[PDB]
Amino acid sequence: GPPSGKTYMGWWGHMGGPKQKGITSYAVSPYAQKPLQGIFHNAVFNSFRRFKSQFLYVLIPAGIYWYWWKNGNEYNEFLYSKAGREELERVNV
Amino acid sequence: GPPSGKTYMGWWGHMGGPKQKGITSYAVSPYAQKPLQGIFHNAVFNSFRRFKSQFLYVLIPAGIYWYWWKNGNEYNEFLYSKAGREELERVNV
Amino acid sequence: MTAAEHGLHAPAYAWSHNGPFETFDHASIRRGYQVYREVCAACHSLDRVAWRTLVGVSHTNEEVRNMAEEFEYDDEPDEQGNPKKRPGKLSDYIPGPYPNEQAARAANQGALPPDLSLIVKARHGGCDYIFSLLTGYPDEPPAGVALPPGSNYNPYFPGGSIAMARVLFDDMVEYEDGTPATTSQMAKDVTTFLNWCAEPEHDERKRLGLKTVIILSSLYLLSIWVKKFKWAGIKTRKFVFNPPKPRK
Amino acid sequence: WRTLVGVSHTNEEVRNMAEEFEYDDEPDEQGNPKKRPGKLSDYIPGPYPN
Amino acid sequence: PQSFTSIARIGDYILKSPVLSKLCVPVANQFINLAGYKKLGLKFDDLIAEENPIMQTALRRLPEDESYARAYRIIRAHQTELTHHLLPRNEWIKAQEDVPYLLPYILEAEAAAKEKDELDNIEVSK
Amino acid sequence: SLYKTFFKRNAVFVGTIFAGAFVFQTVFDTAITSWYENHNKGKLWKDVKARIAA
Amino acid sequence: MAFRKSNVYLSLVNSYIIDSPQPSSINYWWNMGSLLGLCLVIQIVTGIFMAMHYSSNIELAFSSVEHIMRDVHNGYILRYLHANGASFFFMVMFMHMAKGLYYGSYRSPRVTLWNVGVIIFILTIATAFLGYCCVYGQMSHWGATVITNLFSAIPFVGNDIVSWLWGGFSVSNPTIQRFFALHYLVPFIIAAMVIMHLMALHIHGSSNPLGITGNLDRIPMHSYFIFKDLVTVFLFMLILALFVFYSPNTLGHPDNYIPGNPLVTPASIVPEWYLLPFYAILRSIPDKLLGVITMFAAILVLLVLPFTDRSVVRGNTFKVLSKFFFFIFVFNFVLLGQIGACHVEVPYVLMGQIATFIYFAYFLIIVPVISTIENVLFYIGRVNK
Amino acid sequence: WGGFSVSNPTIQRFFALHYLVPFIIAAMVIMHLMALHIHGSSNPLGITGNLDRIP
Amino acid sequence: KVEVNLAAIPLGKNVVVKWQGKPVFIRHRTPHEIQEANSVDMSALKDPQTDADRVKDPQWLIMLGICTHLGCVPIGEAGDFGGWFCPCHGSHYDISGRIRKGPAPLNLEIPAYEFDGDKVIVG
Ligand SMILES: CCCCCCCCCCC(=O)OC[C@H](COP(=O)(O)OC[C@H](O)COP(=O)(O)OC[C@@H](COC(=O)CC)OC(=O)CCC)OC(=O)CCCCCCCC
Ligand SMILES: CCCCCCCCCCCCCCCCCC(=O)OC[C@H](COP(=O)(O)OCCN)OC(=O)CCCCCCCCCCCCC
Ligand code: HEM
Ligand code: HEM
Ligand code: HEM
Ligand code: HEM
Ligand SMILES: COc1c(O)c(C)c(C/C=C(\C)CC/C=C(\C)CC/C=C(\C)CC/C=C(\C)CC/C=C(\C)CCC=C(C)C)c(O)c1OC
Ligand SMILES: CCCCCCCCCCCCCCC(=O)OCCCOP(=O)(O)OC[C@@H](O)COP(=O)(O)OCCCOC(C)=O
Ligand SMILES: CCCCCCCCCCCCCCCCCC(=O)O[C@H](COC(=O)CCCCCC)COP(=O)(O)OCCN
Ligand SMILES: CO/C=C(/C(=O)OC)c1ccccc1Oc1cc(Oc2ccccc2C#N)ncn1
Repeated sequence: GPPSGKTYMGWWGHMGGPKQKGITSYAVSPYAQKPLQGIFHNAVFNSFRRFKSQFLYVLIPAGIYWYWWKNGNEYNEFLYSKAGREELERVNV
Repeated sequence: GPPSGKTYMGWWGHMGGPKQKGITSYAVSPYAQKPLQGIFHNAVFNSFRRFKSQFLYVLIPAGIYWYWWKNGNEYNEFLYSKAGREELERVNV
Repeated sequence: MTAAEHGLHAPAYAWSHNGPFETFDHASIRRGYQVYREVCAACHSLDRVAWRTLVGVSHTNEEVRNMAEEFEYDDEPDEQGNPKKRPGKLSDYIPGPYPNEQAARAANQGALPPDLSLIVKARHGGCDYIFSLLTGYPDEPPAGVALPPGSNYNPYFPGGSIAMARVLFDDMVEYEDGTPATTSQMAKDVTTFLNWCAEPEHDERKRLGLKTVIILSSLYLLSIWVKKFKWAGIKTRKFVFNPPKPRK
Repeated sequence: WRTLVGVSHTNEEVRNMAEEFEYDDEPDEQGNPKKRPGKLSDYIPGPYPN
Repeated sequence: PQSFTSIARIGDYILKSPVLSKLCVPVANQFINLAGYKKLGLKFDDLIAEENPIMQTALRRLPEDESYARAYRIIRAHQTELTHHLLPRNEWIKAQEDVPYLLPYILEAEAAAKEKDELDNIEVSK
Repeated sequence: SLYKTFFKRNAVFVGTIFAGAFVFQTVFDTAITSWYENHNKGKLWKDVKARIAA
Repeated sequence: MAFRKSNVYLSLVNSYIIDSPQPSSINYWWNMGSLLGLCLVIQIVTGIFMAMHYSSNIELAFSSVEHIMRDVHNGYILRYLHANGASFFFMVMFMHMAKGLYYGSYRSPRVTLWNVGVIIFILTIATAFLGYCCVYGQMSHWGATVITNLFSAIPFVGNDIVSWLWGGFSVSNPTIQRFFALHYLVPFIIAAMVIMHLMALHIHGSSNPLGITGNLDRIPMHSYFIFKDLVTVFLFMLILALFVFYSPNTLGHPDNYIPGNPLVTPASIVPEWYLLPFYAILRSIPDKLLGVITMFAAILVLLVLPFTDRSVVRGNTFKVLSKFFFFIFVFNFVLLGQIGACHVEVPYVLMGQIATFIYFAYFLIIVPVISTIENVLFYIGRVNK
Repeated sequence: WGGFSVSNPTIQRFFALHYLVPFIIAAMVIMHLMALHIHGSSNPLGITGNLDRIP
Repeated sequence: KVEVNLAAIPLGKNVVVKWQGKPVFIRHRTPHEIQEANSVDMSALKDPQTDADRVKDPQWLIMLGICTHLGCVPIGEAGDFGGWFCPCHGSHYDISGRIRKGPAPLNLEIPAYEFDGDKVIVG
C-alpha cells in the first residue's frame, strides 16, 4: 500500500522520542516478592493525603450549589402553604 | 504499526516484477484520434472468430444435455397416456 | 403545588416480603384472593392473570378447576355457524364484571375503575399507598372542604376527592383458617395478593440473584489479587542517572 | 368502496351503493351495540358470517 | 494556542511597572507552589506540549547534555506518578533551578516563522 | 509436586477448570436453595398445604 | 515472524489489544472506554432475543412487553437487564467524556477522535428515545407528543416535517411501527462509528495524566492492562446485578405501567434521568423556535473546545484555577437535571435560566479567559525582570 | 419452532433473524475486500500482472 | 373528514369525537346561550376575540378542545358559569372556552367545519 502521513508515535524500536544515554534501570521478579504488602502503609497515610490535598477544589463548589438548591426548595415550600398565600399572587404577576 | 508479511504485489515504484531494460512504448492522445472507428472491422470479422473458434467446447456439452432431457420428457409423456398404461405398472414395481 | 393537590405521604410498614432474602407469605396470598372474590370483583377486572398461575401458589389443582368452571366463555360456532358457550378451563383468563367501558362508567356515575393487575407497580408508594388508601377514609372531611355530590374524601388521593366509597368494614368476610377479619387484616391480605399479581417472578428472582451476587463477588476479589501480583515488577522499578561525558 | 371512484363510477354513485348495507357501530352510553349505513371508508361486504 | 511572543509581551509589561509587579508577582509565587510540579522533580519547560512544528524545531536545537537531563526528569516523573507517591524532599526542584532553558530557542523559531509568513503574502507598489 | 500435578499440564489446566465447573453447578445450587427455603420456613406453599389439608 | 503478526486478520487483533504500546502511568479513568464496548454488546444481544417475541402494532405493543415479563422463560431477566443496562450505558459515557475534558484529550493531534465521539453521543440519545416509545406506556405516548411538536416551529417546512414524522395527524399506529424499525438500525450505525473511532486512536495512541509525552516509557497491552481491565469489568457486572435482581424499578417511572391514552394527560411529564438536563435547558427559553435551537446547541458546543482553550499545557493537573471551574461545571450539570424534574414554578424558573447561562459561558467565556491568565502567571513567577 | 409446528412464534422469530443476517453479510464483505487488497486480482492469461498496471 | 348530519345531534348531551386524534367537545347550542358570551368584555383578556369571530352561525356551537399546553379533558357541565373544568391546572372553561379564569390566556382553536347544504363536515 501507499505510505501514511506523519504522526507523533511510532512502534517498538522506533517509538519517536529523544535519544537516551546514561540511565540504568533495575527490577526484581514478582515470584520473589512478598505477597500483598499494601493494605497497610497505604490506608494508614497514603489514601488520605491523595484526596485531602485535593478536597478543597471539590467541596467549595459542592457547598455553593447545595446551599443554592436547599434555599430555593424552602422558598417554594413557603409559597404554597397558608402563610405564603399573599406573596404568591404578587410574584406570579 | 508493525510491518506486514511477505506478499507477491507491491505498490507504484516497487511493484515487484523483474527488471526491465530495452523496451520502448509509444501512445497518442485520445483527443487527437478518430471518434468511434469501432462497429465496422469488428462486427465484420472480429466478432465472429472470437466465439466460433470456441463454439465447439460449448455446443457439444449443450447438445448432449438437451438430447437427454428431451428424450426423458417424451418417455414420461408416453407412460401417463392410454397407450403406455401397461408399461406403467411394470416400472413402478 | 399545595400539599392537598399532591396527596398525603404514605408511611412505611413492615411488610414481610421487604428485604433481599424474603419471599411472599403464601397464606396471606390465599386469604387475599377471598377478599377479591367477595368484595373487589363487583367492579374491578383482573385481565392479565390466567387461572393456571394460581396452582401451587395459593390453591391446589382441583380447587382452581372448580373455580374456573363457574364462568362461561365463548366457543367456536357449530356446523350451521351459530355461536355457543362453554365452561372455563385453566387456559382461560379471569373474567371481569363489565362487557365494555361504556357499561362500566354507567354503573359508577361516569367514573372508570381501573384494572388491578399492575396497580402496585403503577403508583408511587407501592404496597404502602394501596394499604393507606383503603384504611384511610375519615368519618367526615375537614372543615371547609365541599365535595361534589357523588364523591368521597380520602387524604391520600391527589386532590382529596375520590369516586370510590369506603368498602371494608369489620367482619364482612368469613375466613377458612379462622383469622379475625377486621378492616386492617383484610386490607393487608388483599395488598399482598395484588403484589403477587404484579410480580409473579418475585420469589424466583431473589433466589437467582443470590447465586449471581456470590459468584460475581468472588471474581471481583480474585481479580484484585491477580492484578497486584502481575504488576509488582513495574511498581518497584528503580532508575539511576549518570551524566555522560561530552565531545561526542 | 373509495377505490371505485374515478375508475368505474362517479362519487355520488358509490355513496348510494354503500348506503344499502349496514355495518357495526360503537356502542351507546349504556353499552348496547348499534348499526349504521355504510360509507366510502368501508370495505365491500360478503354474503356469509363465517 | 497563545504564542510565547504574546505571553512575553504581556509579562514584560507587568514586570517593568513598579505598581503592577507588587500586586501580581506575590500571586504568581503562590500559584506555582500550589501547582506542585516541582515535587515530582520537573521544571516548567518540561510541561510544554510538544506536538507542533515550532516545538519540534526548538527541541532539535537544544544542546545534547541538556537533552539527556530532560529525558531523565520525564521518566522519573512517570514512575513516581504510577506509585501514587511524591519524591523525597531533598530531591525537589528548587526555585533557583526552575529556569526557562527552552524559551530562547522557542522565541527564535517563532520570529522566523512570522517573517516567512509576511513575505509569502505581500503587496508591492510602484 | 503439586504444581506439576495440578496446573502444569495445560491439556487439563484448560480441562480441570472445564470439568471442576460441571460438578460445581449442582453442589452450589443445592446449598443455596436449602438455605433460602429454611430462612423462609412457614411461608412457602408446601408449608401452607401441610395444614390446609383440613 | 510469529503467526499473530503475519496473518491478515490476526495482525489487526495483535496491533490493537496485544502489542499496542500504552503509557505506563495511566490510571483507572482510562478503563471507561472498554466498558462502553461491553455495554454495546449487552444492549445488542438482549435486544435480538426480546425482538423474537415483540409486536409493534399500537393495539399490541403494551401487552407484548407484559407477555415477555410473564410467559417467556427468563423473560423478566432479558427486559430488566435491557432497561437497566441503558442507564448504565449513559453513566459510563458521561464519565468517559468528563475524563476527556479534565485531561485535555480533545486537543491536537486528537481533534478527529473527539469529533467522531460527539457523533456517537448524538446517535445514542436518538436510540434511547426510540426504544422508550416502543413500550407505549403513558409516559411513552406523551413524551413523543411533546418532542415531535417542537419541529413545527421551523419556518416554511415545519408543519410538513412533523406529519412526515407521524405518518398521519398525531402519534398513532404508523408512528410506533416506524419507530421500532428505526430502533433496530441505529445501533448498527453506532457500531460502525466505534470502528472509525478506534482507527483514529491507533494513529496517535492515548494521552496520560501528566499531560506530557509518553514515548519514553511504554509497556505492552497484554497481561498488564488486560488484567487491569478485568477488575473494572467484574465491579461493573456486580453493581448491575444488584439493580437487575434486587431493585429493578428504581431508575424508572411508575406511569409507564399504565397503557398509553391519548385522551388523558398525566399530572407530570418527566423524561429518564440521563435526559433531564437537556429538558431543563429547553424549558428556560420562552420562544418555541429559539428553545429547540438552544437544546441542540448544548451538544454541538462541545466542538468549540479545541479552539477556545488557549493554554500551552495539556490538562488540568497543574492548574488550580482550571480545577476549580471544572467542578463548578460538574455540579451545575447536576442542578440542571434536578430542575428538569420539577414543576414550572417560582423560583425554579429563574434558577434554570441562570444555570443555562453558566453551561454555555463555560465553553465560550470562562475557558479562554482563565487559560490566558494561567499562561501569564507561569511566566512572571519565574522570569527575573 | 418455539412450539409443536410452524406457528406464530416461528414467524415472529424468523422476521427478527431476517433483519440481522444482512448486517453480518456486510461485515464479511469488508473482510473479503481486505484479503483482496493484499494480493490484487488475477487476469485472464493466468500469469503475473506486475509488469503492466493501470490505476 | 367526519360527516354527521344536522338533525341527529342532541343539545344537553355531548357528541365528543376523537376526530384525527383530537377530542372535540361540541354541542347542539339552540339560541338560549348566544348572549352568554358578550357579558364579559375584552377588559379581562388579551385576545381581540368576540363571538362573531368565534362561530359562523349561532345555531350550532363547535370548537376544538386539547390544551394550550398538553391536552387534558374536562368534566361535563361542572363549571363556573355554564362551562367545563379540567382539574389539570385550575383550567376553568366557560361556554366556548375562554380561559383567563385560570392561568392560560390563549384560547385554542375552531375546527374547519363546512356546510354545503344541511351537511356539516368537520375537517
Ligand atoms: C457506574 C457503574 C460502573 C462501575 C465501574 C466504574 C468505576 C468508576 C470509578 C471511577 C474511576 O474509574 O476512577 C477511580 C479512581 C482511582 O483511580 P487510581 O488509579 O488513581 O487508584 C489506584 C489505587 O490507588 C490502587 O488501586 P489497586 O489497583 O491497587 O486496587 C484495586 C482496588 C479497586 O480498584 C477499582 O475498583 C478501580 C475502580 O481494590 C481495592 O480497593 C482493595 C480493597 C478492596 O478514583 C478517583 O480518582 C477518586 C475516587 C472517587 C471516584 C468516584 C467518582 C465517581 C463519580
Ligand atoms: C454534554 C455532556 C456533559 C458531560 C458532563 C459530565 C458530568 C457528569 C458527572 C461525571 C463526574 C465525573 C467527574 C470526574 C471526571 C474524571 C476526571 C477527573 O476529574 O480527574 C480525577 C481527579 C484528579 O485526581 P488526581 O489529582 O489525583 O489526578 C491528577 C492526575 N495526576 O480526581 C477527582 O477529583 C475525582 C473526584 C470525583 C468527584 C466528582 C463527583 C461527581 C458527582 C456526580 C454525581 C451525579 C449523580 C447524582
Ligand atoms: C377491597 C376492594 C377494592 C379495592 C382494593 C380497590 C382498589 C382500587 C384502587 C387501587 C383504585 C385506584 C386509586 C387510584 O387511582 O389511586 C380504585 C379506584 C376505583 N375504585 Fe376501587 N377497589 C375496591 C373496590 C371497589 C368497589 C366495591 C367499587 C364500586 C362500588 C370501586 C370503584 C372504584 C372506582 C369508581 C374507582 C375510580 C375512582 C377515581 O378514579 O376517582 N372499587 N380502586
Ligand atoms: C445501543 C443500543 C440500545 C439502547 C440504548 C436501547 C435502549 C432501549 C430503551 C431505553 C428501551 C425502553 C426500555 C424500558 O424502559 O422498558 C428499549 C426498549 C426495547 N428495545 Fe432497545 N436499546 C438498544 C438496542 C436494541 C436493539 C439492537 C434491539 C433489537 C434488535 C432492541 C430492542 C428493543 C425492544 C424490543 C424493546 C421493547 C422491550 C422493552 O421495553 O424492554 N434494542 N431499548
Ligand atoms: C460507544 C461509545 C464509545 C466507545 C466504545 C469508546 C471507546 C474508546 C476507547 C476504548 C478509548 C481508549 C481507552 C480510553 O481512553 O478509555 C477511547 C478514547 C477516547 N474517547 Fe471514546 N468511546 C466512546 C465514546 C466516546 C465519546 C462519547 C467521546 C467524547 C465526546 C469519546 C472521546 C474519546 C477521547 C477524546 C479519547 C482519547 C482519550 C485519551 O487518549 O486520553 N469517546 N474511546
Ligand atoms: C456479496 C457478495 C460478494 C461481493 C460484494 C464480492 C466482491 C468482490 C469484488 C469487488 C471482487 C474484485 C473484483 C472482481 O474480481 O470481480 C471480488 C473478487 C473475488 N471474489 Fe467476490 N464478492 C462476493 C461474493 C463472492 C463469492 C460468493 C465468492 C466465491 C465462492 C467470491 C470469490 C471471489 C474471488 C475468488 C475473487 C478473486 C477473483 C480474481 O482475482 O480473479 N466472492 N469479489
Ligand atoms: C489504546 O489502546 C486500546 C485500548 O485501551 C482499548 C481499551 C481497546 C478496546 C477495544 C474494544 C473495547 C472493542 C470495541 C467494541 C466493539 C467494536 C463492539 C462492536 C459490537 C458488535 C460487533 C455487536 C455484534 C453482536 C452480535 C452479532 C450478536 C448477535 C446475536 C445473535 C447472533 C443471537 C443468536 C441467534 C440465534 C438464533 C441463537 C483497544 O482496541 C485499544 O487499541 C486501540
Ligand atoms: C488476549 C485477548 C483476551 C481478552 C481481551 C480481548 C478480547 C476481545 C477481542 C477484541 C476484538 C479485536 C480487537 C478490535 C479490533 O480489531 O477492531 C478495531 C480495529 C478495527 O480498526 P482497523 O483495523 O483500523 O480497520 C481496518 C483497517 O486497518 C484496514 O482497512 P480495511 O478495513 O481493509 O478497509 C477496507 C474497506 C474498503 O472500503 C471501501 C471499499 O471503500
Ligand atoms: C467489519 C469490521 C471488520 C473488522 C475485522 C476484524 C478482524 C476480525 C477477525 C477476528 C479473528 C479471526 C481469526 C482468523 C483465523 C486466522 C485466519 C485464517 O485462518 O486464514 C488463513 C486460512 O484461510 C481461511 O480459512 C480463513 C478463515 C475465515 C475466517 C473468517 C472468520 C490462514 O492461512 P494463511 O497462511 O493464508 O494466513 C496468512 C494470511 N495473511
Ligand atoms: C418517547 O419519549 C422519550 C422520552 C425519554 O426519556 O426517552 C428515553 C421522554 C419522556 C418524557 C419527556 C421527554 C422525553 O424525551 C426527551 C427527548 C430529548 O431529546 C433531546 C436531547 C438532547 C438534545 C435534543 C433533544 C431533542 N429533541 N430530550 C429530553 N427528553
